[PDB]
Amino acid sequence: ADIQTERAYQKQPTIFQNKKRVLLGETGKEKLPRYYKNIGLGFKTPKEAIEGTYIDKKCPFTGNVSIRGRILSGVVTKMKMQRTIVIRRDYLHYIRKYNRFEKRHKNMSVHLSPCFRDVQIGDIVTVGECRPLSKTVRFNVLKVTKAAGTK
Amino acid sequence: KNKEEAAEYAKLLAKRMKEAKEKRQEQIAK
Amino acid sequence: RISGGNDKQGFPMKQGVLTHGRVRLLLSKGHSCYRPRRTGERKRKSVRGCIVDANLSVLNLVIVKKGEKDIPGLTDTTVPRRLGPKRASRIRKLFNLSKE
Amino acid sequence: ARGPKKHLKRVAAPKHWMLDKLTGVFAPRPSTGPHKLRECLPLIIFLRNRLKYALTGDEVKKICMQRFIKIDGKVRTDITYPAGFMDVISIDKTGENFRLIYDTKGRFAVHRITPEEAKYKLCKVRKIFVGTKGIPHLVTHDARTIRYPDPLIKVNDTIQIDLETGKITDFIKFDTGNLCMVTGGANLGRIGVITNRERHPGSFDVVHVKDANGNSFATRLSNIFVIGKGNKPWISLPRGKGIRLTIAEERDKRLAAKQSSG
Amino acid sequence: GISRDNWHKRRKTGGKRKPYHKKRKYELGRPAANTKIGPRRIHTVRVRGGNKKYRALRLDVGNFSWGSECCTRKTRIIDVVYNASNNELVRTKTLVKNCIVLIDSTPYRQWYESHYALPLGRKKGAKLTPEEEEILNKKRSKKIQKKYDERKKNAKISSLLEEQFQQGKLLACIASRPGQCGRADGYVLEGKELEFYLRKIKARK
RNA sequence: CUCUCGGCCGAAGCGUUUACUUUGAAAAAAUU
RNA sequence: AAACUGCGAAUGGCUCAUUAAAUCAGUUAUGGUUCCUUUGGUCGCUCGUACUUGGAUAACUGUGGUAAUUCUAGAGCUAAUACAUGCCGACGGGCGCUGACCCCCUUCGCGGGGGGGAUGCGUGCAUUUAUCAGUGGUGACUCUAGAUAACCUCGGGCCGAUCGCACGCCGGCGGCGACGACCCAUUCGAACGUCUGCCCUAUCAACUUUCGAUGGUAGUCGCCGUGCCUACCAUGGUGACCACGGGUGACGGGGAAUCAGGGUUCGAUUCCGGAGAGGGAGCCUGAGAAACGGCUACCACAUCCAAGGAAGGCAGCAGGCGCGCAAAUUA
Repeated sequence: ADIQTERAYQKQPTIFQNKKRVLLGETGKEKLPRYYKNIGLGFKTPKEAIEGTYIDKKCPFTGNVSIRGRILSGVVTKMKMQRTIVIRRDYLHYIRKYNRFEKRHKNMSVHLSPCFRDVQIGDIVTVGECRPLSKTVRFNVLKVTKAAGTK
Repeated sequence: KNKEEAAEYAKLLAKRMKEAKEKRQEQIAK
Repeated sequence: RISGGNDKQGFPMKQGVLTHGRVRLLLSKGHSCYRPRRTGERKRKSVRGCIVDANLSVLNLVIVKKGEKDIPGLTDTTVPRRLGPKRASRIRKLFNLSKE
Repeated sequence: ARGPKKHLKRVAAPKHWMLDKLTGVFAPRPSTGPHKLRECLPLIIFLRNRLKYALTGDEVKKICMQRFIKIDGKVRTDITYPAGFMDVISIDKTGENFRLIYDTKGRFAVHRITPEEAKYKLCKVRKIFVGTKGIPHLVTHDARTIRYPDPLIKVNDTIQIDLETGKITDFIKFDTGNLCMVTGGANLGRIGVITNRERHPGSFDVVHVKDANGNSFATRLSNIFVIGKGNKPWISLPRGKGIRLTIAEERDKRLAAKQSSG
Repeated sequence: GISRDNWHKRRKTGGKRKPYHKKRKYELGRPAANTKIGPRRIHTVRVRGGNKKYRALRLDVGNFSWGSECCTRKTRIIDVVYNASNNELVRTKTLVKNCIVLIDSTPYRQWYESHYALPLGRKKGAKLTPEEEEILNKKRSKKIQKKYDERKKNAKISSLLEEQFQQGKLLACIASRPGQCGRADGYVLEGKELEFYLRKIKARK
């Protein structure tokens, strides 16, 4: 069913899947109600989260996290983990003895919700700070924009 | 004191709801 | 009945330890043979087992039922004057009093 | 540390207490109470350093535990009891009443008030919540919880409250054009009318305030205490009226006062 | 003792880090509560702040819910059949959170017959004690028989719940966490969750 | 720089994103 | 006086060994947690011997043991805001399910439409689970409040068998306080996270990953977020923008010397944060400690002895020895 790929039954804790309904409603349509919310800072909840079917407890829009604290950006560099990506933040650090700059970088592991598809290497991602979700992830993807050179 | 304070809050809530609803029909009737 | 005693080095007896020699127990509040200097502390102390044996100094023993003839320095002495009870309930219980 | 602290070093004390360096190594260390440690004036500093009835802390204790000092109408014998903004201090033996409000330099002024003004105080509303069985509560800036407030009273509004009973008697909204006093930050002690509140979601709001002399200054929303409705304060103000003079006009005023007398 | 600090583990680069302080009492871990089926034996624990944790070591009774119709009853745990974490905990019959349990179904059948007045989990022979014809086949009034008619208009439940009542023991999920609560509360499995757990149980064999 | 709803204005998309510069808030004392 | 009970002894003082994104500084977060105390709220909101409950135990009396200790044993008493047990009352009822009967209208009637109700069950604030709807709030809640079905731990959650002072009204009604108290808020914090920032070294170029390394799902433990740990999976995570390793005559800052400016050197040291109490490790009590002027081991030292045993921790104030070029009075 492309949903129950685990050894426990995956469901959204807030929605109830065992409502007692009539035969006409049974023959009408078999669509579950879906829990979603807004990451309310001028961030639009995507349609793939509202109309989707996936289950992710660490998703900003459908899971159990809240976005509070910093909001940063990065470029996607690696996408080889399961529901998390590794992004890169480049910056310039000012050495004031020389009055010059050196280029520095920080690698950041962020949680990518399944509602963001067609995320490529090099696309600009906007992440927001949440509570600790694993040992090394603290930020959660909220927006994706493509690279300006790509059509 | 519990029953007294409940009484004044009931009266004040009644007046506040009345003023709010009166403003609502006064604004919506345009 | 053998109310206790203590051995050649003065270490007392604990009731629950069933041996002839001495054992080091980690005693705390409420145990006998220890008095804590501080709330919550426990001390490792030596104590003799509860079995009576020859390797010992004194047995503390209590007469529980009197014989037929008296001991001259133990049983023939009259009862001494002692403190009366303090609670009004126990005054009533000692004297069989009513609600009025 | 292994637990909470009980000592305050004198150089680490709040600077507006105006303690000196050589009297001791310790400062009076305010008790826990309705005010923060950094935003209060303890009773020993008031009765000894400012008001000078006492010469030592032992004399402060002798004054306080003869049951002479009321704070907000309640007798306090804790010598380090944290008194703070808008708190009314009453000494019935000498017939004196005070409010702890700020100078233009950010220090608690010795502000004497009328005994009818000592009947009430103002509080800034810090939270509104509904508790069990649908009962609305507000929490003020001085740790007061009042049940059943007016439904119009919101957070950042100011309640005018009666110290005899503790109930809500009047209130003032947060609105552009109301009079306010600044209780934190670099503009501590200044008074003016609110002219613009800009909102930053997920962050601190910034309120713009205009002085009675036309000077304008901004603060955070946490630092604003609304005092009077529109233009007239609902409490007595100190000798300066919230007007921060610069160092030049303060020198000029000092020289004119020295010239006029002497 | 057991320490659940983060500084004993390696860094994100994989290098090892030196501790700058020894183990603190706010970083402690306690031995696990392997709650099992048996008569009630629970131990209270003093925890951080002087508060209380209840550590259940042997539990046999909880309360469980039909959520389709919002009815819960206090009933008995019978057996453990599935655990998504470890099958060794099924073999040891350990009660944890989200372990699949089968429980006694008598109060639920009792409420269903006292409410909807239809037989539940009954054989074709249908031999009943006279209390059951008193409950199922009482004498009622016009308004009451009418209200019962619109009550049995929709009193049809799933065939899988029927099959489990035919068997006599209901499947449920323990939703409370029992080593911290001293309770093994939960909810009766229904719907797609029920078919999931049935096919996973069958796929174990 | 503009489009909608509410009293010439307020909300909204910003205008490619920056680097740079300035302002405002906020920022223990002691020491200087 | 003593002794029981309560509180404090987790502050202060010392030192700088450790420790190199660690500590610490500035900035943010707890919408992811605990919090003695103060301050405010709540404390007849529960429908179910009290004009007062029970057993001890110190201090005291008396008999003792050991070379030895702030060691204690037996016997005779006697208290509580210690330890326990446990009501009355407010109390008349209300509300939600079950529901024997009764009443009215229409219909020729059947049938349909609407009310009153005896009887049982449950009930208040916390706990735990499931479900439903949408007072007050946020930038955003799975927030707060509401309703239903129940649960509520014997190692047990609240609903006062407590103490002083002035005494007064019509046996009943009372004013100040003190002490306790579940919960909520506040105060003082703490503890985990965010962003940015540190010296030398390539004669350290690949490291982490069986023994958790990086991520997912379910749980365990934890005050809570989390590979914190466990099970099953995926093979990931970091690195010439210098990882990993090593060193430092490295606690970090505020700060100090110099000074046209940039810089250079110093910051063990009185303020702030951290760490430690000979080295390690593990606990108890408590709101708070992995506490050392607490306890329990081992390691290294080491004190007394009747040889059986007992006690130890000056990087507190003085003082001593040692070390040294190097530092004060047992006031």
